Amino acid sequence: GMQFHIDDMTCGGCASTVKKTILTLDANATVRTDPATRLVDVETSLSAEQIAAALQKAGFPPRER
Ligand SMILES: [Au+]
Repeated sequence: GMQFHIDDMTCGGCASTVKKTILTLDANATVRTDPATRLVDVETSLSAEQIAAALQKAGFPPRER
């Protein structure tokens, strides 16, 4: 259970693209996004660095929280 803040997750369709990116990397992951807090909560067997790397490549660099 890992959490990221994504400051760029504000535009139309951005939270969808975040979730879709993570589910494409790990189809068994659980992903919650909150537009009020720009927080993304992830349950996955991948590492936090693997998730962050994927988010970065997608244009949504996170900060782990
Ligand atoms: Au999910």
